Amino acid sequence: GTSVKPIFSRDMNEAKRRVRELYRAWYREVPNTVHLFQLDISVKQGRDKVREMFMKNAHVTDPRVVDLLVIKGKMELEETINVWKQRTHIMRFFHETEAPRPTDFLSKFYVGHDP
Amino acid sequence: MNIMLTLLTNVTLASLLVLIAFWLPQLNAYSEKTSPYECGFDPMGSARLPFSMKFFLVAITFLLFDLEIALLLPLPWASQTNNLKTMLTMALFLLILLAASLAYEWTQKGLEWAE
Amino acid sequence: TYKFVNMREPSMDMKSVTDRAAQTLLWTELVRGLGMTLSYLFREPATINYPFEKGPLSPRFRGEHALRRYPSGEERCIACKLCEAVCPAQAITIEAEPRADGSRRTTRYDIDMTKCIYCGFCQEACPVDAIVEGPNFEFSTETHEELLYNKEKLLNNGDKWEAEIAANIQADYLYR
Amino acid sequence: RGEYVVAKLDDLVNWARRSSLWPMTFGLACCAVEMMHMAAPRYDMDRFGVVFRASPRQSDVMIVAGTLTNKMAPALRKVYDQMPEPRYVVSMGSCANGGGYYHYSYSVVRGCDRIVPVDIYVPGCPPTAEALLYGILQLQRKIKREKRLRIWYRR
Amino acid sequence: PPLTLEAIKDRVLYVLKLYDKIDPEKLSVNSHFMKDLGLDSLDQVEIIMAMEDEFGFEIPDIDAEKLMCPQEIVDYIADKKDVYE
Ligand code: SF4
Ligand code: SF4
Ligand code: SF4
Repeated sequence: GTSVKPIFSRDMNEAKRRVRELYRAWYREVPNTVHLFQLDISVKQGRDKVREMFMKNAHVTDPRVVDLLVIKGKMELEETINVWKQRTHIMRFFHETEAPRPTDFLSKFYVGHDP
Repeated sequence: MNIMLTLLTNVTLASLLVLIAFWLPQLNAYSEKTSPYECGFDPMGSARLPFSMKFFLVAITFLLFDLEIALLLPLPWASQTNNLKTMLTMALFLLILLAASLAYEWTQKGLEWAE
Repeated sequence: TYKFVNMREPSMDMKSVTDRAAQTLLWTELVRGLGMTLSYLFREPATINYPFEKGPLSPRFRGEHALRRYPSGEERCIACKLCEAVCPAQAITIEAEPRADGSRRTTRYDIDMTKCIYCGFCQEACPVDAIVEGPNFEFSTETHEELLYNKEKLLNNGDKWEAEIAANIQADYLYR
Repeated sequence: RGEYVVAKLDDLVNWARRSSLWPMTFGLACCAVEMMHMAAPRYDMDRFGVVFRASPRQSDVMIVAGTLTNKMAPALRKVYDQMPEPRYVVSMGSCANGGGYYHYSYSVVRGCDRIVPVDIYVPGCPPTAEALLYGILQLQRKIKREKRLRIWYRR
Repeated sequence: PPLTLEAIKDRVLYVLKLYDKIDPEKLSVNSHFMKDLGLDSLDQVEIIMAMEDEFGFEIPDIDAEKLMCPQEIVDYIADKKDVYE
């Protein structure tokens, strides 16, 4: 039809409200994650990572996409809180082993054919 | 005193077996090697897991039964008295009281490992 | 039709109740279990003295792969790639070209034995009985790399095991 | 010279270590049942001193019997780390060797040797209990030829 | 005794100038977090936490978004804890 049914939010403000609640929960969880998993990172580093994960999806305008992103974020938060994830899973947001990939045209031209 | 020499020898040889056992092998230890074993993951400390009133109640009931057993141990010499009817009456009295303690614990829930 | 497995009520007379009380207090079924274990202690064990004795197999047994030849010494593989097409694990890699004498022969024939599932589909697909699964099953290696077989490796396997491979095939080809 | 005594001591310790190879039951998939068939009376791995062991703290060899998935690899590496030394890893079956039937899957690690160092690669899908027993005896012969004390004497 | 209005204002001030993106010199009584201090609503959500750990109670989403100027936080805290100087 012309319109569609919502997941939870009937509007963008409702989606923003749930996004803010999820962001709050993640921000408070970060110190407990750092302590419990015995991560070698700082709480500032973990909270900046949470913010940067949230900022990846800032361009989303569809309230249903925002709702599904919130659902997946709450799922990830519950995997982190219940210690279903291991330390390796928490540390996968930080691609510490992957080398810094090139970004400018010249270095990409030097190393291969990929655009 | 022979018994003291025997105890000294037993303790000394056990400690010597410790010393060979706990110093002779070649070692190479890292952090993840000596991590507490939890079937492939990390254990949760939680907060004072060893609880439940039943573990304490069995200890207390064993203590009281052990006290009555302490009262029963002189029995082999007690049968060497001329006044055997009094001694038999008192020994059977103590055993009826042991049986009564067991029965009272039994009937009033007591010995049960409840929900 | 069906049957009940636990639909028997115990008898409630003097003799049966006393039977069950004696079973309770004298541990008679525990004694039956002890008797069964004691009877097994005096039975000849089913253990075989490996490696001096070996487990019994059949001519159909699917073990290590091999590439075979004609009695002339010419290879059987004519690089049709049917085995590579049918391989469920994509364990077979083949490259071919005309040989200097004009023959249609492989220049690459690899089997990733760590990709292989040892299903025997390759020897079914083969129209000339070139690729087979041989009888060998004791070829464990100390490194991962020795299990990535070459055309030379598979041909040497064929030359190594052809004497018994051919006997197995003669034993079972009338079923194929 | 004094290298004869060191060689004899190495021989003694390596005979004692291969005569009591206590493995850890890492049964992930179909390869687990052929390994308990090598356990069964017909092959009787206990007759070689190879006992049915328990928690990695008393295990000398890890047998990776089955597919290792991405979800499962951290646990395998954890228990490998928790093994006291000397410790060995036997990769049993195509899945543990190099991925096998599931080599091209999104959720399967292609060979346990990406996670742990592997001493023996037992091929087959599954390897027969006799093939696994051959791998175990081959591991025993690997231990027989170690020269740890002779390496130390020439340091 | 119930902390008075300035006893709320100074706490808000301190926890606001602890925040990195907020400059102390640009921070005033009515320095609206978004347009004046150049913040996001995630930054506002973050500072609202810093108003929860100090003042004790919990500010819910329905009205925590309404707290834009540093004076508005002061008024909300005064209202919530029955504070009338
Ligand atoms: S036995 Fe099966 S998996 Fe192995 S190479 Fe042949 S077709 Fe492929
Ligand atoms: S081995 Fe057989 S099936 Fe495979 S390419 Fe050669 S002829 Fe064809
Ligand atoms: S190698 Fe074959 S038998 Fe062993 S676990 Fe993998 S699929 Fe199963």
